[PDB]
Amino acid sequence: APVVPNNEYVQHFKDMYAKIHNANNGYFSDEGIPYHAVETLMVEAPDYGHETTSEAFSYYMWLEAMNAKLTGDFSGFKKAWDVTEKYIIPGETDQPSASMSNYDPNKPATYAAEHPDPSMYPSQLQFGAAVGKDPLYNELKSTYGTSQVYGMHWLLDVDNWYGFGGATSTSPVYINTFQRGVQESCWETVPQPCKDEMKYGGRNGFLDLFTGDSQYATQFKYTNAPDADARAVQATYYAQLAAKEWGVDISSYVAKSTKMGDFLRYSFFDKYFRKVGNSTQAGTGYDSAQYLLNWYYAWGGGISSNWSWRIGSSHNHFGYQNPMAAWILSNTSDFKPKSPNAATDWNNSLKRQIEFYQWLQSAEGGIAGGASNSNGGSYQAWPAGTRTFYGMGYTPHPVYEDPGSNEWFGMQAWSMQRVAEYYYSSKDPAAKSLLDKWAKWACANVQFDDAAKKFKIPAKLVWTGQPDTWTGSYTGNSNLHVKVEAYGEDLGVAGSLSNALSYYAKALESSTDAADKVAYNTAKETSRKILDYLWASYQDDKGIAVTETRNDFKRFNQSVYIPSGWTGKMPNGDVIQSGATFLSIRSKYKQDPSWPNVEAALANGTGVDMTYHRFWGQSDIAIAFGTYGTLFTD
Ligand SMILES: [Ca+2]
Repeated sequence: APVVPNNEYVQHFKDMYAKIHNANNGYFSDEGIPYHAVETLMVEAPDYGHETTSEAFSYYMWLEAMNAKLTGDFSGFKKAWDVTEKYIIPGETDQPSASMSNYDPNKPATYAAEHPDPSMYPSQLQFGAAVGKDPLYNELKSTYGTSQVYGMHWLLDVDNWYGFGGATSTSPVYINTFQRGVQESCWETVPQPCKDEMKYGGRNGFLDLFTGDSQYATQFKYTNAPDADARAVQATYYAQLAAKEWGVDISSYVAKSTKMGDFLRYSFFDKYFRKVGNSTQAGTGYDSAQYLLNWYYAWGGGISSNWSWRIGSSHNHFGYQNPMAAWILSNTSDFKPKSPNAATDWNNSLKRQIEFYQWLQSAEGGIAGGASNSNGGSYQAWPAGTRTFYGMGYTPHPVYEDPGSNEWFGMQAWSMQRVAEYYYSSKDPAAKSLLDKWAKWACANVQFDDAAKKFKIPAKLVWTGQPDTWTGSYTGNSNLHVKVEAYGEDLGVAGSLSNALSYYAKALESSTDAADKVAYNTAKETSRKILDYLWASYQDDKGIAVTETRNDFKRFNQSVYIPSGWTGKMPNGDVIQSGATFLSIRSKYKQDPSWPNVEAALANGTGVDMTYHRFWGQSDIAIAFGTYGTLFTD
């Protein structure tokens, strides 16, 4: 039997794990689905706290993988995959096989433009516009004996809060919110069911808010978040390493993750399979492969009749990349996917991803936003002097700008944690300078108060300038800059940051270079101090948390764009029409126990103070404890 480390960091993990699994704390639904957070009143990527995301499912796998590592008990990890497959990977009634089977890989979808403001939607279908070929479909169909897609949809209404599942049900409902481009903030969306049978909304359900066509038929649509599915692979690898040491068989769960990783190759592709670089032209297969983890792939089709479509995404954010997942799927025996080309494709993505991070690394060391094969999301010409990466144009804030998608320091920790774990696992020398420079910038920006045993980390980032066009090696990007504009006690992110610094330090442990030894000490001590202070100062009943201020809750009254003459209804009867607000189409928010507090604060012009326990945040903190406790058995 394996010898499990006995130190305080292992015990901190176990105490956090116990809090997360304590029924008193309410992290989980009746089905065993992790909510976005314990609390209900919050508007972030999901716009209600008891929605959840595919991110939460993969964090749940990761948490359980670490517990299995430390205890030899894999029942929790199996449970996490079981609920994932049951409730967030669309099944037969969600993506009817008859529609999926009528897919045409030579005509994957119909082009529509993205627009710089929600008021420019619905976007007209252009049946004459170029769309390239899907080179994955036939291989996947031959491999798995079906045309259905095995990937997670990104957003779930866990207890049917919107009521799209009917008035007397709390079964989970697949939903979408964001649809209307770069300037549609979380406050400006219209929630819709993924399965639009036109029971709710207007004449055509919600369909003609987003898509312009002469007729509308009932249909489904699911949208993947590639970083969540990649994390599922990352978690399952960690579980399998432990399983081999404990002597436990979880091969069928390994098989689930490699299948998910197989379909995740759709995240490599331009939205309409346009050639990368010469994006006005239809691709003929892999010439439309960007080979990064894009912002989404999506798929849909008919309910009342049999037809289907698929798209990738032309947009790529450094924050979504995962070299650890790509290395797992391409360079380990256990996780080679069943499609003949999958391992090779993933090996190519691994290479491209590591270059992408380097290309985006600022002069200070923070990683800049990303790049797109489609300027304005409508393949507009790039301005002269646009800096590029394999033909894709630099974008300081990929995909969304309210707020800027690279304003939040969280993306730095989340994504660079993966590079660090990858570097530890593979010792790929191409990752070293990247990590050296990033770690120096991150550690230089942690503010410790040693007397209070508290700290702050960067909260909000400001970007200027642009990288040198990628020619094969890092330049230092002396004209690309990041400034930290605000710091905060962002504890979930601090957990991720500690995780990253721990793997980075551990990877450096074998160096005999004097400068590496100094970097080792700095990274390891910074990581440890973060964990010690989290433990000493920020514990409460439900986990580890601190008050935060939301000054934008004034946007509960944010106007929502609805086309003139368009009318509809939410399931609870809320009227959807011009003049509607975020709140007026979500009137159940006023039934929330914390609502009086919110409107009180707004009424006398105060910020709103909240204490949140987000599932990913508590998980990141727990896993950070377990990570330090297992890498440094001191
Ligand atoms: Ca439920």
